[PDB]
Amino acid sequence: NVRNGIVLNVTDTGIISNEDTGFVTTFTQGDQIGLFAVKDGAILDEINNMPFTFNGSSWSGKPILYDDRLVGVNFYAYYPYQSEMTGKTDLIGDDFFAPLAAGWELTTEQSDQKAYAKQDLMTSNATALIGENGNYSLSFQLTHRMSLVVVKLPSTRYIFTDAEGVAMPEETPYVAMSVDVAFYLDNVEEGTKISPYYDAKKDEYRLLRKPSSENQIIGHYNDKQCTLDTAEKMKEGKYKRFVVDGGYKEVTHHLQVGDYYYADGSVVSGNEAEPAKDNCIGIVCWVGNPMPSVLYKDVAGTPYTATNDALLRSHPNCVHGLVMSLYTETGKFSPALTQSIHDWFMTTSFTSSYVSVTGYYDANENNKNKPLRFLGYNNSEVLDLYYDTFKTDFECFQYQDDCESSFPSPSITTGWYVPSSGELVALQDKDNSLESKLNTKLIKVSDKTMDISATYWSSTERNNKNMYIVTYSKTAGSAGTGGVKTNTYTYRFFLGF
Amino acid sequence: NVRNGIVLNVTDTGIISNEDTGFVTTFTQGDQIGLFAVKDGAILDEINNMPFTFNGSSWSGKPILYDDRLVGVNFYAYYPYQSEMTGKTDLIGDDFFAPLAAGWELTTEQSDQKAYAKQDLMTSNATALIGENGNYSLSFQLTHRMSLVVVKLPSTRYIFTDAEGVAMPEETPYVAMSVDVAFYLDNVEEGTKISPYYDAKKDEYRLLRKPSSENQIIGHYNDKQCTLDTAEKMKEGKYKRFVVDGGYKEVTHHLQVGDYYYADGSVVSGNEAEPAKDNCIGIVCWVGNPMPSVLYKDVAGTPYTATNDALLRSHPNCVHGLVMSLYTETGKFSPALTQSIHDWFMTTSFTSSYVSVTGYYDANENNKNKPLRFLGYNNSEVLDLYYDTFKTDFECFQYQDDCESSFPSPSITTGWYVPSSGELVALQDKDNSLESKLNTKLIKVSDKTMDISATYWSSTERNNKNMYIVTYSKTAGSAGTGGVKTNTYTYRFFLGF
Ligand SMILES: [Cl-]
Ligand SMILES: [Cl-]
Ligand SMILES: [Cl-]
Ligand SMILES: [Cl-]
Ligand SMILES: [Cl-]
Ligand SMILES: [Cl-]
Ligand SMILES: [Cl-]
Ligand SMILES: [Cl-]
Repeated sequence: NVRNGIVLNVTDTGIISNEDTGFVTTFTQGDQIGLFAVKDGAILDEINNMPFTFNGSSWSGKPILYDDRLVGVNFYAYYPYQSEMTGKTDLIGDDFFAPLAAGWELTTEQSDQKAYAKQDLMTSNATALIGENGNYSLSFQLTHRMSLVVVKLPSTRYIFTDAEGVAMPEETPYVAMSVDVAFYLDNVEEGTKISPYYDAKKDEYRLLRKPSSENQIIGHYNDKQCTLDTAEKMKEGKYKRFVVDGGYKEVTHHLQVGDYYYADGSVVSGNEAEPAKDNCIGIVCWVGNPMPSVLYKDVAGTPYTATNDALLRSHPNCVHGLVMSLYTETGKFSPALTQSIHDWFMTTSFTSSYVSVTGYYDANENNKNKPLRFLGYNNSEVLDLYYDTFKTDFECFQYQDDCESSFPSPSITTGWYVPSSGELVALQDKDNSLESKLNTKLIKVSDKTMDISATYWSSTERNNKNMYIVTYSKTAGSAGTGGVKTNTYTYRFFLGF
Repeated sequence: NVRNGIVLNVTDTGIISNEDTGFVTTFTQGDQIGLFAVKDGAILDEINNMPFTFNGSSWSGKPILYDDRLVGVNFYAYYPYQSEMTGKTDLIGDDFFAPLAAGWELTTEQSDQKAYAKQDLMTSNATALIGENGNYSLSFQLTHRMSLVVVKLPSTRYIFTDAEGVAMPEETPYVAMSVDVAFYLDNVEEGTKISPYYDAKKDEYRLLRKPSSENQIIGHYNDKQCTLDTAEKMKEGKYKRFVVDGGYKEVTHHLQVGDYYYADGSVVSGNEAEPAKDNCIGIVCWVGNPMPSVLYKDVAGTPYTATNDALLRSHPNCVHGLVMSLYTETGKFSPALTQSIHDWFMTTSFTSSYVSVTGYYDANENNKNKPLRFLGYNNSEVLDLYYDTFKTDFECFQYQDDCESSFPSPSITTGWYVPSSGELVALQDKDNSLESKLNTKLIKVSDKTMDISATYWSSTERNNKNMYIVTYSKTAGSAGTGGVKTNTYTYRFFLGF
């Protein structure tokens, strides 16, 4: 920091409620401000739209050295810096940045941090230099020149419990959030669609608007609509929050196998006599934490640890259970390969961070134990790594895409995957849970049940030509090695939540 | 109230904690006290163990008229009045009732209000007459001379909920209380068994003991034991409360068909992998309020009202559901009758307060609707009224006794009864709930399941010779009229809770 060099500080006064701290900008590396110095009614040539960049810790630019000529000077700052400021300042009026604000062109494309930030105009009023004996600073207070729309759609936290009301352990709240969300300006049309900023942490949408604007914003979500009347609520530097149908709420639910699972992540009791078919994407088929490093923590030699647990790494919040798709089709899995996915995998740098898809040649578990483990999510990630290398369009990827297209998985889940042979075998028990707990629900929300006499694909590999395939009796599932990749068997997809 | 007649008031100072108000006696109609008047070191012949009886509002006896001779007189009172008080008072010592207390014989037979009250010795100290100008009163403060043991065994309130944790409506708390309760003095033997007073309102046992007594009291309950060391805790006019294994506690439970039901009224989730067989008496087979005036409140002509609802009248707290017995046997129901129970019933004064047992000749409901109603509890009470009149030992009463002997029903339930044909038909649905929800539980706690091909007795009468009998397919129950009372069919008992 140059001797006699003026230090720059920038503070956002924040966007406050039209009716707390409000929305205060903290700034980030790369943000730029412009600085002006006005002396005796004229901008100083040396400090005329001078840019300063935030590096994550402080504001840097060309040093401004203190001089006695800076006594009585009015300093002004604005964000975001504009290369062209000709005619954007006013020396006569009482608002130096009045033309910048008047001509500020705001669009409805604000869906990412950069698209929003570049439109969030902030300015200071006349600021004095503080200091003496070579230690000087400029500390600006910035105010937002636009207005802000905040939308809070309805959401539901589920506290999943056992039959005694004891909450199951989790990493973060499980929240069902609105789906098929679209916002429109004044009327619903493809050309009037607007793109607000989605705050995933607060679960709310934000949109900068010109002060005194009066448009209706139409929101579509789930299967309904709302009208957000912004007229008279668009004050400069202030926000209006629209809470739609109660906003956030919390419920408790005894999570059980057979419960109905929906596109927004909501769950309905499997005892429901008339379940809604709309947006139903599957049935809860297993309750508990399905991470292999949790399930198999006490297995001899600890073959599953946090280091090689892809599910724990990619979706640490999915500790409640598994869902089976209403989706079902018959088809091929992949072409017959020269080199198995297992054999390819063992030649890569991924052997410490993933588990092989093989049920048969695993280095840590024998061919009796490995096909019984819950590893479908792992297997999907290993198959994605294989795809990234060879770009072979396996038929299983097309069925996965089709399941996702017809029954979109919630963003809070793993997404759909072909279950491992272990996950499929666990669908059946000695009390015929497949027919009694699953098919009795499937028939209420779908025209297809899980045929107990059918053969099901797993994502567990036998060799270069075969997958493990699962069959059932009325008392057990059985993982067999005869699943020739080019044969036709039945698909059911799973997701973790 | 006689002019110049002294008014008597009696107040118990109460039994207080050895370590609130404590246990304060309020007195009841028929209670008697004895009164003494001591003048110049001698008992007055006119007021020597004079009895006074409480009538529910006031104390009455032979009137005591005020006289100047009563100035300076010491009055004493004790409870309960004894016809013989010779040598039971002390004029020399500072405690007038010291010999009464010293010779007081206390037994361990205190199981009813009268057996307890007759042993609860209470006395006053010297009391002065209050008043002037013909208005006088004697207001005694009585203190308990014995000590008191209070035992609080463990109990569990169940707040039964649906899958969303919403409490089901109820009239009073549902509480599982200890069973097979027995107390013994010093050691366990048939001859050392003691009978304390059971306070059903507070769910606790009380036993008067001599002050400074030191016996261990051994309590047996459920399948365990406790030792109550009374040594050093038996102070005159004070109680010691022993809280066994935490005493009263509250839990919440999602009540479902298939849940395991126990002898103490406790319920275990039907999802339990290893249910306890010990004290299991049945399976929850229906959830909800089973009172016919509630279930059928909207039926045309309102055939079921509070006036003719025997279940609501006798067990108003049984609004949670029904349980089916683990018990099952085959046998006859009754002899063939000349006059049906229905035909007998219609000639009685009970036709407005009960529903007929007939499924076929009901005056308000036709023969298609009447056999589908839940009326087994009603039917048991009508059959008891028939037994009270004719004293015929029907075989169904012997099977009921046998079920109760092997699987005792909790005191908070209806007790076991033969289900109506309507209750049996509701055990099966289109998703084969009989085999999937009931038999899968029965096989874990019993060696017998409900055979879907068997024929079951109901308590619904067809005519003088036949009962309705229920058969099942994999999709429905069917109530048939071919149940000749002297034929052999299968019994399953139900209870309401
Ligand atoms: Cl920010
Ligand atoms: Cl909210
Ligand atoms: Cl089979
Ligand atoms: Cl297997
Ligand atoms: Cl009392
Ligand atoms: Cl307690
Ligand atoms: Cl059938
Ligand atoms: Cl029928």
